[PDB]
Amino acid sequence: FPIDLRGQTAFVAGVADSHGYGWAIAKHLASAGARVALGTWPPVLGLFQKSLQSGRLDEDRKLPDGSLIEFAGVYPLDAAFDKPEDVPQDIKDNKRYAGVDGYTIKEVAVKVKQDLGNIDILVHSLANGPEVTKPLLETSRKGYLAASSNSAYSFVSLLQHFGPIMNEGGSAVTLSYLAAERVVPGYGGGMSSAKAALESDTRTLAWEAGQKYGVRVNAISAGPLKSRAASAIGKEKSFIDYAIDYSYNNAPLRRDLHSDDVGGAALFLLSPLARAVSGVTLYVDNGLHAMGQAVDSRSMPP
Amino acid sequence: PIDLRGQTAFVAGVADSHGYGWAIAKHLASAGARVALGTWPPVLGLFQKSLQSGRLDEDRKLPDGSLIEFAGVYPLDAAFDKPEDVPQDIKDNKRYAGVDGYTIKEVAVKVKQDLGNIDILVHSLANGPEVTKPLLETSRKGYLAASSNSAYSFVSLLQHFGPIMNEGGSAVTLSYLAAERVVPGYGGGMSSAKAALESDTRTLAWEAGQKYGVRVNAISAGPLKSRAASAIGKSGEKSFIDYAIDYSYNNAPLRRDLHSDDVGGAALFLLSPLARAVSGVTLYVDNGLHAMGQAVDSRSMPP
Amino acid sequence: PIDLRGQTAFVAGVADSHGYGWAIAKHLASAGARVALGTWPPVLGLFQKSLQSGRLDEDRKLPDGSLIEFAGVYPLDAAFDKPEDVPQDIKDNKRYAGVDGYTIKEVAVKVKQDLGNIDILVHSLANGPEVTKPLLETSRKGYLAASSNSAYSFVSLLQHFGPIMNEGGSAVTLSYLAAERVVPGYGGGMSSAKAALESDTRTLAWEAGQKYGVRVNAISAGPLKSRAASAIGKSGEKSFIDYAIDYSYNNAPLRRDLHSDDVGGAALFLLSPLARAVSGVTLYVDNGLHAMGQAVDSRSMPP
Amino acid sequence: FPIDLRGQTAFVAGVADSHGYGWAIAKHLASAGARVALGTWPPVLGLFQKSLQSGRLDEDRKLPDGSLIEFAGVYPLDAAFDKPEDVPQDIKDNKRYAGVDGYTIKEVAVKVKQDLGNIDILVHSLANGPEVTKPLLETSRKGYLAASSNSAYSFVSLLQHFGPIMNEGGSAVTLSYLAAERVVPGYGGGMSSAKAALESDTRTLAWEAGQKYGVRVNAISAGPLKSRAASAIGKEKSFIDYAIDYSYNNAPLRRDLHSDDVGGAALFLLSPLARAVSGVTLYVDNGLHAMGQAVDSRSMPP
Ligand SMILES: NC(=O)c1ccc[n+]([C@@H]2O[C@H](COP(=O)([O-])OP(=O)(O)OC[C@H]3O[C@@H](n4cnc5c(N)ncnc54)[C@H](O)[C@@H]3O)[C@@H](O)[C@H]2O)c1
Ligand SMILES: NC(=O)c1ccc[n+]([C@@H]2O[C@H](COP(=O)([O-])OP(=O)(O)OC[C@H]3O[C@@H](n4cnc5c(N)ncnc54)[C@H](O)[C@@H]3O)[C@@H](O)[C@H]2O)c1
Ligand SMILES: NC(=O)c1ccc[n+]([C@@H]2O[C@H](COP(=O)([O-])OP(=O)(O)OC[C@H]3O[C@@H](n4cnc5c(N)ncnc54)[C@H](O)[C@@H]3O)[C@@H](O)[C@H]2O)c1
Ligand SMILES: NC(=O)c1ccc[n+]([C@@H]2O[C@H](COP(=O)([O-])OP(=O)(O)OC[C@H]3O[C@@H](n4cnc5c(N)ncnc54)[C@H](O)[C@@H]3O)[C@@H](O)[C@H]2O)c1
Ligand SMILES: Oc1cc(Cl)ccc1Oc1ccc(Cl)cc1Cl
Ligand SMILES: Oc1cc(Cl)ccc1Oc1ccc(Cl)cc1Cl
Ligand SMILES: Oc1cc(Cl)ccc1Oc1ccc(Cl)cc1Cl
Ligand SMILES: Oc1cc(Cl)ccc1Oc1ccc(Cl)cc1Cl
Repeated sequence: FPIDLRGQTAFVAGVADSHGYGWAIAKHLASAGARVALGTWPPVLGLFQKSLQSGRLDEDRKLPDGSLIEFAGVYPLDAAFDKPEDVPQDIKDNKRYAGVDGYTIKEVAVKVKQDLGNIDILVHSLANGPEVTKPLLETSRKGYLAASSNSAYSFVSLLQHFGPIMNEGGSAVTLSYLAAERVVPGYGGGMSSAKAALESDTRTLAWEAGQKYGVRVNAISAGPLKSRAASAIGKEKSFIDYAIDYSYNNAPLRRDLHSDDVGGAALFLLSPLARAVSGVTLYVDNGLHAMGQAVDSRSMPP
Repeated sequence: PIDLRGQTAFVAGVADSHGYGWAIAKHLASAGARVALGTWPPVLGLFQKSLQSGRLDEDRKLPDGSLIEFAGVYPLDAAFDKPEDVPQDIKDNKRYAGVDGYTIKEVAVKVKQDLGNIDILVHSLANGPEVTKPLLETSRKGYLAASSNSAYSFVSLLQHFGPIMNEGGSAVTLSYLAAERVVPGYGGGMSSAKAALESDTRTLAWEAGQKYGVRVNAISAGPLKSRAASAIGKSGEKSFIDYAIDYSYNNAPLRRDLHSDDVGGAALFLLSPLARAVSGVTLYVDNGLHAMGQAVDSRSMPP
Repeated sequence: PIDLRGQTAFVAGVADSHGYGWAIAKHLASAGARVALGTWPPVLGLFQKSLQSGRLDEDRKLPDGSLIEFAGVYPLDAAFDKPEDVPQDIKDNKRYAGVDGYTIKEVAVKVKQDLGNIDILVHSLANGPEVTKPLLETSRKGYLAASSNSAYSFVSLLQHFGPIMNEGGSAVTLSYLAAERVVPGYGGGMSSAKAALESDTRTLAWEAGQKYGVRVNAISAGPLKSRAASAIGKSGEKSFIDYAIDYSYNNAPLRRDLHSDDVGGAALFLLSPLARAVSGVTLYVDNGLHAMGQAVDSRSMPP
Repeated sequence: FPIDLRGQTAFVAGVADSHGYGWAIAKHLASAGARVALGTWPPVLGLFQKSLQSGRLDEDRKLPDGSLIEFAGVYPLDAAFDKPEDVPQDIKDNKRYAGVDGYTIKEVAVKVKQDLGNIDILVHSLANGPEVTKPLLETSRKGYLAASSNSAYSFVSLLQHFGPIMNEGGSAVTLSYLAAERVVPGYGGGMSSAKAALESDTRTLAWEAGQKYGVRVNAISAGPLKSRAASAIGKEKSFIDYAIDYSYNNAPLRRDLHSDDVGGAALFLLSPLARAVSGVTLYVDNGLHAMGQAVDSRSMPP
């Protein structure tokens, strides 16, 4: 009864597997009585579906009481496209999309409205920076704009198409990284840039969507977590691995950051306990954000 | 769900049912915490009687239909750390007659004695004698008092409770936006002392996080007509706070009445295992007012 | 005093005498810089004629009674990096007839050719086709355009000028408050793209600071009725910008008319050896509006 | 002519020697045509006076053109006291104060008004944390309150007593440190705390003083500099020495931070070039503020 989402329905954009923050959020949302629908990137939908029906993810679905998480729908969704006229021929051609239709944001909204009705909870757990491993001086207009398009406009588009089907008192969460506010070497490709805009837009949307639909809009700035999208930067030992160590050694709380930690925080920002909370960037990072200085620097002593 | 059974909390700065302290206490209990309270001695008697009568039973009802009961109500003056710090005027002050052992060190001891190690600590108190005065008209004695009562109190409170706090425990305090941007009428260096409070939340989140594995956070709240807010500007007319609430209602993303429960629940989260990777933050619980860079109802502006 | 003799600057985004770009140029020159300009090709002709006629000579007078002369006025489209990026419609666009070599790579080359390594770089341009539209009514094509023209342009500009910039050189860009807090009517994802711009200032201050020992800063400006600001909301009536200026005048610490010189001089500092330990900052040049947490002239509120 | 302060008069609180930021600010202000008066802590006034008349500081006074800096007055000033009734008997007793009167903020304001007239420029370059080397968990009410009183209220009091004698369009600068916003280990004793309040009050004063006198109010957050007050923390190799290294190795600009660097920045914030600038915290720190991560951490590689 302190968090109780029975009755409510949630849509979680960006779940391809059990290793990202999206999975964890969906897991907790569901754990609280909500109906949870996923939006899944089409090229990877096939393998995800397999994973689920094979019983290969039955461990990662175990809710505290042994029950397994049901998903009330798993929708093809490419949040780089707002509507049909936007999808290139080479994508409709592309083998990997071959099989499913109705995967633009406008179309997924429409599918969800009539399959499930109005929703309560909207989760944006997805980014894509083609040139993430390039520093800004080496990132191209096209790679920068793609990172913006995939990782920030995607959120605005989602709100634009889901807010009309969202109940008054609904809530929406997205996910940033500290790079948005402060320099993080290695996080390139205009991703820092895009996250900064994701944060700005979390504020503007909180306003526009607060007034138009009474729907809250918040962000979590989250610490490093070895998701599959995170392992692919530098694709040996790599961006995320060093990120995890740096935070272990320098954060106020010395502990492993678990995907569920963001899961819990998301649950709060999407629950009635947060009815007065909007426009916020909430740090879920063991407190790393609060430091002005490394405590494991070579430039002092151990 | 979130489950605080087995856990004990001390909420400091509870004298009535109208405070953010009350609402927080009411939410820790409804999640199954044991809740002991801290109450400024001058008003302890009138508070004890309010509970004991039954006047607060409306305000005491939890979701399950039962009634919050407290596990001890401690006299507490957060302006004092030790009994040597209490001056003669207060020892022999008529408002403080009957009450004993209310300095921070002593309360922390009796709380250890009577209850054992706590898990949760709330700092929900403030006081600045010259709050009505702008900063250009505020004195060293009163500004320093504002810092003493509203900022340092949180430092001492952590210092003296930290040791009796379980690994993975939480402390949270309460600020107002004025700490980051100017809110007129929020005077007496309360603005100053809330910025200090926020800074200390970060610094202590480090210190207490490294030493005790305790989390430390701050909720920056929006306007609420609590007893203390009513006292600001006091005549008997539409006060500082009335205008704050009106302004927020008219300029916040969410057009809404902020209720003490709204913070109750925001805090509940912060003091719960759901927040175990959250520390050192300033969580705006203000209907989104903080995010605005411009009032919408300005007279420069059309409706 | 501060002395820019021997130094050369390229100020990008100058088509009239009403812009913040103009005022900055006018201040670099009055400190004895050589100032070459960047001008969007569609308006280059009308700009060249304005200077050449003598219509701007009022706007051209420096403190010493003389007249700013420019060391070359380059056609520049910051939406394009290379001549392969320019599409056929623009190649054969009537507004672009006569002008050649205006992509960022090419301008940086001719600037190297004609003048050598520069010391100072100003980014004073923005464009977002759907600026009148709130974000909930903004398109991917237009939001992306806003980022392309107003944010990435600064990245490319540094990328392509960095190499021809002297150790200890400066670049500065221009933002608006909306990047941090909501300013209604500032739409089309201009808000979004200014936040990106500010973030990149920090990231590039690192990157360019480590590689070139170049500084990189951002002035967050207050409202000014420049040509581009007048175009926002355009009917023929009291516009978005008129209300911005009124609001600021009524709610800023300093009750004052913000003039383009106010930024001219703030920037001058940032691009001068006085600022050699300053990099990655967002300097509010806004009569102190940014510091406020509440409008004073709200209709919730009494005069 | 780009900065030209001839005619104007400045008062610089907190100059005891040629090694602090106060000296540098005063040096540049004077360098620009201003009359510059100093407020100097009484216990150290004697030695300072000596230093100046002995010709021992004639190097540090050399302005670019070889001319030497004149000071239009050097006032006893203990900014822990607002007015005569506030000074304890043991301080009036104290040998070190024995010799000079009129050293409270109210009295120095009054002395300056009639010796020099109305002023234009006010500089607050002073702090004192009795327990700076103690972390916050170990700092006492008294030490915390003293750090607040010395380093933050001091500024409010100065504005309170100088603003009445300040010309419209005047300007005022104080000096913070990054500890105010983000955790810096070693900077204890409630100094972080006080600086946070110094920043808050720079904003509130910009408002109160903007409206009441048309006087601007700004802060510089400055990087580490081996002033004499800075050498006394840890009083061997110590807080400031490590601070200087950490910033050398981790800041966007890899260069020595010189007292003049803050001097220049101060000059700007106190000049007509800043007439639209108020309420600001201006970072003069080689860009250290902008980083979210050390680049010399043990937790990666070199
Ligand atoms: N893992 C971390 O350390 C970390 C830290 C901070 C923030 N984040 C953020 O959290 C979010 C999820 O990241 P994660 O680590 O859980 O990654 P993840 O491995 O869950 O996958 C990212 C997801 O986005 C999807 N995606 C990419 N392009 C898409 C498109 N065009 N349309 C629809 N979906 C697309 C993929 O299906 C994938 O599920 C990301 O936005 C990221 O910015 C992650
Ligand atoms: N009410 C609001 O609008 C609002 C907004 C933002 C922040 N806050 C903050 O929340 C906290 C709770 O206050 P509130 O608004 O709920 O009203 P309240 O009436 O509950 O708060 C005042 C309480 O603090 C206690 N107290 C005051 N001075 C004390 C002292 N010297 N020693 C010990 N206890 C003392 C009193 O007993 C009283 O119970 C305050 O710290 C305040 O800064 C309140
Ligand atoms: N005027 C204000 O109130 C205000 C406030 C805050 C920030 N700013 C910023 O300051 C900068 C200068 O603009 P301004 O207000 O001085 O007016 P302006 O009319 O001088 O700015 C527009 C200029 O940028 C150029 N430009 C526009 N799109 C371009 C493109 N795609 N490629 C190359 N050049 C292009 C134009 O030639 C034009 O000269 C802008 O970046 C803006 O974001 C202005
Ligand atoms: N040096 C640094 O690295 C550094 C970094 C950031 C900020 N600062 C700040 O700059 C300011 C000056 O510091 P600095 O390094 O130049 O120190 P400094 O060596 O110049 O001396 C501090 C000054 O404050 C004075 N003082 C102390 N208590 C006083 C009192 N009660 N009344 C009047 N004066 C008093 C002393 O006379 C001394 O001149 C300080 O406020 C400090 O917070 C210094
Ligand atoms: O934003 C992130 C930050 C971190 Cl530390 C780790 C992973 C993140 O997520 C991504 C990073 C790059 C790409 Cl291409 C895609 C994704 Cl989902
Ligand atoms: O901090 C606050 C902010 C607001 Cl808007 C309203 C009340 C607040 O709380 C206080 C303000 C002044 C005093 Cl003397 C005591 C308290 Cl508890
Ligand atoms: O950024 C700005 C902020 C303000 Cl208040 C006023 C003008 C601004 O500048 C622009 C805004 C929109 C477009 Cl299309 C182009 C430009 Cl140059
Ligand atoms: O604030 C400061 C920050 C830094 Cl890095 C260095 C020196 C500073 O200045 C002081 C620090 C402590 C005390 Cl007791 C007095 C002063 Cl003037």
